[PDB]
Amino acid sequence: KIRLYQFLLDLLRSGDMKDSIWWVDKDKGTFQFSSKHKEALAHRWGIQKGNRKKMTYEKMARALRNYGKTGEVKKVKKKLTYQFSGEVLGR
DNA sequence: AATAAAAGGAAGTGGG
DNA sequence: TCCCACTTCCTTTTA
Repeated sequence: KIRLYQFLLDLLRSGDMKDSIWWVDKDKGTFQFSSKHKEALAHRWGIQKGNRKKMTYEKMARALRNYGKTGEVKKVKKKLTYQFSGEVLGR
């Protein structure tokens, strides 16, 4: 199945959930979730994965934090903002 | 208090 | 066996 970072990058490219997620500086790979509309995006991630429970933004971001050590996605010190690595953006 | 973002340890599930 | 790539649950901290 698709990886979470790929699911998010694909959404940013397609623009299908523009009210839930957007680029801040696409050249840097920084992106931000909507405070009010992020749960709809989390729900879609869980359904795409076929998970047993409803996905929440909280559980999705728990998974996002695990990328910090390996580098695919890092938290930025701005509200609801993260950053893809150069490798993820190229690949 | 009410709300919310950010955090991570620990254990469970998937598909190798 | 035992890691992958999360998922789920619970509790804490800060604003």
